[PDB]
Amino acid sequence: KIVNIGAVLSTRKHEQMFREAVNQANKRIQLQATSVTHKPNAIQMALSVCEDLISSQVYAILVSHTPTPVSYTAGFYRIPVLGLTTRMSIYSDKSIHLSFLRTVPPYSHQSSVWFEMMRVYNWNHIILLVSDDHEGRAAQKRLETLLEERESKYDNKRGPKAEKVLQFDPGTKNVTALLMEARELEARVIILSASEDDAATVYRAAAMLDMTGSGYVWLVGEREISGNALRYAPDGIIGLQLINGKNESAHISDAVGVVAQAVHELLEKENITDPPRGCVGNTNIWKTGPLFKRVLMSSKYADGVTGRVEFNEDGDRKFAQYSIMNLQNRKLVQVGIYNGTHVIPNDRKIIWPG
Amino acid sequence: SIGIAVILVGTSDEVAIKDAHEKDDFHHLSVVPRVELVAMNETDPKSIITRICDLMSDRKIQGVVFADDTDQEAIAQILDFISAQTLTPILGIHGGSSMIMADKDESSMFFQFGPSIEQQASVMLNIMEEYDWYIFSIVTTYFPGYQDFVNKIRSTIENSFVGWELEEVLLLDMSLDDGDSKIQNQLKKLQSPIILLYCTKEEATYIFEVANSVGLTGYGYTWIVPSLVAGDTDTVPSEFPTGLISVSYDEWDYGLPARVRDGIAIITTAASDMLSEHSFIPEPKSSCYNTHEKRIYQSNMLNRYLINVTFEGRDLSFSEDGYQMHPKLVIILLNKERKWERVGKWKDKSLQMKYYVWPRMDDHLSIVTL
Amino acid sequence: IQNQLKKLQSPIILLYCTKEEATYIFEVANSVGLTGYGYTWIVPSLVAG
Amino acid sequence: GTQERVQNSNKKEWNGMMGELLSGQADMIVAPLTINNERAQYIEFSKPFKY
Ligand SMILES: *[C@@H]1O[C@H](CO)[C@@H](O)[C@H](O)[C@H]1NC(C)=O
Repeated sequence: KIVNIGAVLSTRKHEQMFREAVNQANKRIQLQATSVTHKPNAIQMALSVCEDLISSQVYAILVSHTPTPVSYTAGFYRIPVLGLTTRMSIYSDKSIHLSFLRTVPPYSHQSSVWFEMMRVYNWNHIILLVSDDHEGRAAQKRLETLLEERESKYDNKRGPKAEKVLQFDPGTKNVTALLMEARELEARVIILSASEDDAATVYRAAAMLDMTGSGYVWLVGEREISGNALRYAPDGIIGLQLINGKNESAHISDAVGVVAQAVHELLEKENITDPPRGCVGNTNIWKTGPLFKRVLMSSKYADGVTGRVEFNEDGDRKFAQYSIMNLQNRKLVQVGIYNGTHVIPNDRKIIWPG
Repeated sequence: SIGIAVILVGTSDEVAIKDAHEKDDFHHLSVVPRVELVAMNETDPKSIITRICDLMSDRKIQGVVFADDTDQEAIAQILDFISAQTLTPILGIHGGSSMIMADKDESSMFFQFGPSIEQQASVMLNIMEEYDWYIFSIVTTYFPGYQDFVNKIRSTIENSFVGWELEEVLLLDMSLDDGDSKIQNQLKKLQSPIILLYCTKEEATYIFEVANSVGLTGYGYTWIVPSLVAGDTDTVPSEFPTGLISVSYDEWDYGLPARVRDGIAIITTAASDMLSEHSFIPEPKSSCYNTHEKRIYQSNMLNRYLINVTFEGRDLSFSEDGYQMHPKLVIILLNKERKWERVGKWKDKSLQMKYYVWPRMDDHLSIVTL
Repeated sequence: IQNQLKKLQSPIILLYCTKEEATYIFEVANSVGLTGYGYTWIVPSLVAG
Repeated sequence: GTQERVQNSNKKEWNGMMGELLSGQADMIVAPLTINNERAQYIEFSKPFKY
């Protein structure tokens, strides 16, 4: 009885790191490695994985760049998954994927950079914008979920305001009127977290009517400060990015390490039946699939390359790090953020719009 | 070109044979349904897609009807995934592939049978009203949905001139094993007659086992629960007390034949309207996965004309999101026989109960006037 | 007992018990949570003694 | 200003004047405007500029 593990998609530059990690275990329960490359027209990509990975009685699955029905399939049989490099928050749910256990912050949870970039300068007035899709709808729900706090339990303390939000479609058409409802208001702190192709269109339509001058203060999210954003935006913005980001291998080590760190805590339950071997012809459930998925919610080792791996209640990465960006004429300055939880300054030339 | 099928998969109800040809008014839909009624054995996701796609590429079915008999709460999403890049209207019917699934992609066309939690909550309010006691505290767990559950009350507890009230909207947290001193202490602060709930069976038995240790399960209060505790409708974990009311519907109303007749009627009435409003019909695509050249093609928008359609009779209208517009549910009182009765029915904002006055499980009397 | 006395409302409560009996009844009270601020039990010497 | 449950949806909505403010249209209401218990919930009033 040797335990196995396998990748999913284009991790071709990593086929040796997993094996080196596997060797790095019994010298730190026989272990191996396998992999496959994804293919277009994902319909067969769903089927093409079972008789190769769910055949060998797998114990985990590792994906990369829209993760396939590996989100769905491994849920059947209840195979715990620890994916990566995927962002769209739809996987936040606990009832659309039985064990999706991500290792990033999902683009919603980047709320608290804002609420920690505003409650240090004593501002209290805002506006907001989101576009008709689930991700921001969560981000909207996220932001309106936190601002209830900071209330008076210390002995008559007060907090900020949550002025009239807006809504709009993915926006093939003009946005003026919607914006026209916002101009005459009495605030400037604007947020807008939709997407690259959305941000470009909205800036392209917003620079026409001069609501985009001085006094305004923008705190924009990740996928709106890149792509076509640099082709149409006027500067002053405060963009966000992660300290590892779109990378290759700074993280498979963390994956396999969290995997291996629990195997000693598993083998003392006298109920260590495996998941079945062979995708075709299975109708039961490995009665320790959700259990093996849940006990990973307590893996505590900081020795990762990007150390301190620890998953939130939703099982996504917690206590991450970001990069407080900024756009000048064409430059992109940086200051370091949170030290994990606080705020720390770094000498640079902060300008405001105008 | 549009094939139509019925695919019962692995149960004890191979009954759909002698009944699918009493719908002979579909020549008014000007299309003949290629009614292939395959019936597969027990099927696994590999085999699931195997059979489904083999048929969709040979029997070439441009609208299907599923059924199953199991507590597998994920199968429907697999078809949703199939329906996405294949563009297939699909109607999961029996318990299982028709269970409540909240958020799917925006491009597919896969629908279902059963009530979304919005209706499954509004009927709760109509129950409370009809018998003249007005809403009291809510109790909740972190299971997904609540951020869309409490809103449906707090947008109907208000837009009604009647005298609603409210109590402490609690919010627990369970899977911490060190905070057992922080759940009993959270549920020891309720003094109201009626109490909702929204959780899953694992947390359900746990709360009731700890609630019974708080003073809220015996005589005087009447816990009510939506359909998620309405699962395997034969269980009585000892911590459950009597009187527990709910709402659901599994089989007592419509049998599989008319149910699958319901489905064939739906799909064929759809095949009527668009193909009678116009004269353009979908195309026989080559394959579902191994095209390798037919991943790039055009798409059509029939998935709009399946909203306002009936059975030449009762309203079988459908949403754009997907659930039965005016669904047919029941109401069940957990008897002291450890079974589940039938003490109501709902249709177009109505309530009719086998009881006039609610019974007990005598400070209540009955006096006569003139 | 755990549910027999949960309809008490009056901001005062008397009592008559003994030490271990008292401790049990008080743990029950906490498990129902009806001994916070406002209720003021009043017990004779057999608990003081 | 009253609370008329307009048809086609049994939902409360203020009407005319006392609703022209809460709808963000108006900014301030100087009038013979009365002081009941109903309106005092949503909008805040001055002191009594008469009796
Ligand atoms: C982060 O900064 C805070 C500021 O007080 C301080 O505690 C420490 O320098 C850093 N670490 C933590 C854990 O706060």
